[PDB]
Amino acid sequence: QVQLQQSGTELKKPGASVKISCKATGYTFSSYWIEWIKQRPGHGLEWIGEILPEIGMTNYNENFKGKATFTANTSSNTVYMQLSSLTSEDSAVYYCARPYDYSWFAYWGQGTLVTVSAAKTTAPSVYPLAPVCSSVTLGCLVKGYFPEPVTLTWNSGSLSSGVHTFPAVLQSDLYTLSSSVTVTSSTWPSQSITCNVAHPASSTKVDKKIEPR
Amino acid sequence: DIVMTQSQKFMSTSVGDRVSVTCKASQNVDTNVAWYQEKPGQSPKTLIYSASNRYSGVPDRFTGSASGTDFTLTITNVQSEDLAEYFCQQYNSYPYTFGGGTKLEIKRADAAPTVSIFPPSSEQLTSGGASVVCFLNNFYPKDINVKWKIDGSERQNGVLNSWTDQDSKDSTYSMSSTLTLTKDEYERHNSYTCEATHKTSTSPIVKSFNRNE
Ligand SMILES: *[C@@H]1O[C@H](CO)[C@@H](O[C@@H]2O[C@H](CO)[C@@H](O)[C@H](O)[C@H]2NC(C)=O)[C@H](O)[C@H]1NC(C)=O
Repeated sequence: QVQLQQSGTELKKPGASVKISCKATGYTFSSYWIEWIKQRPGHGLEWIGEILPEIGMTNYNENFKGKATFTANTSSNTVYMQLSSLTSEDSAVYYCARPYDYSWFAYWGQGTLVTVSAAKTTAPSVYPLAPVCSSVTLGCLVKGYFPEPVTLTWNSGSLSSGVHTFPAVLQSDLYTLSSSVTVTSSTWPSQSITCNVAHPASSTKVDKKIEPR
Repeated sequence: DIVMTQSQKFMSTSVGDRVSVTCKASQNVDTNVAWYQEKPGQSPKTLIYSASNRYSGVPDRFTGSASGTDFTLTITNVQSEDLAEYFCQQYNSYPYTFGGGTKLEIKRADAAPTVSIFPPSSEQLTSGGASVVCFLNNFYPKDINVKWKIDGSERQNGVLNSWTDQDSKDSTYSMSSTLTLTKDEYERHNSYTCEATHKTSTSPIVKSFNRNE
């Protein structure tokens, strides 16, 4: 069966260039155009261009000419897209697609995340957030890590109810993530509630107990 | 270039109902139009092509239609796994273009946000920084706005906002706002209040604290 297999997550300097791969397996690789699609949050889906691996003939969205370069390797059943002079704009998930025959896209790849930033790996600081001094709401702030992700639980993940972990946001080059847990005002301070934060990238694993002020 | 316009970026539906996603082409694309579905953190999937034709591996709830430049994606007996963003694409002329995308959500009764204000941890203050955290939880509909007032004086400077996707279990929304600043200008002032303007309230809901206690 037809399967498109993309390369892995990229993190690059601004000004650098990246090269994404897609291995097409299960069909006659050379007969079919391969499509490149950009998915930016807030920017929807954007068609980058296509390449016909047989002769390596290319069709670029006039948008991306000079930013994107398609190459095909027909011995490896692989298609590459190089993005040059990387910027913040190029941070996105990139898909390759194969059309069913020649137009609308039947088969997609899993995508490639490409993040472009001046940032270097930074372990987060973890701050316990306890109420100002019936039902009770506590929090955990994870400030200034990189790269994504971090993973956060409450009491080793054994408090799953009333929990809100919010998507991280970028501030001053780095990620900031918050979580809130809710319990019955009866159940806390009485029982220990801890927030557990892990950052495999820095090998950070930290536990912070929420204590009364 | 051909502009695919999806008027509705959000659509409020519920299970066992029909929902119609609308797309218009800025020129004649004929019937060369396709529809894709995408769910958070997953590759797109082909639903419809040549505007009315269902691709294999797609539920009977999805159907395409066209009249002139007007293209409709229709979902009947709408289900939870149908909640996703829907894109239309024209393949009529190059470059291929996509609509803006439409996100399905499940409608429910409104709720005022549950709002909590957290002063900077002693940990954070001891490291040299200040962050004031305002949580607005389990509200509806998703649209909401947050103001920060320092001693009554509004501050838009240095606020970090984050939103959860619609809650899959209770179908509400929640967001977090972190007012960040330098410990100096923090220990300079006294009252810290965050106000929330949302649909369910006449008077903005406002949570505050004064520094020392
Ligand atoms: C296309 O892919 C093939 C297969 O990987 C590449 O052949 C490799 O060439 C490198 C360097 O010459 C060798 O180290 C490997 O042993 C080769 N791999 C195989 C499986 O033969 C080839 O280089 C690629 N074509 C181009 C022009 O890059």
